Amino acid sequence: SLAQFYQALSSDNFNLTEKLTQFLREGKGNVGASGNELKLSNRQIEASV
Repeated sequence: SLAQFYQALSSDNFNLTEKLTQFLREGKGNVGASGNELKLSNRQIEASV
């Protein structure tokens, strides 16, 4: 489960659905670290694990 995996990260943790809603409301976004990241690039959403 991606939400649980992101919430359980020791170094950089974040709430998946809250961040998704926030990045959808405004056309910018970048959270997490390299390898475990959620971002808005151009007009598309990318989630890397």
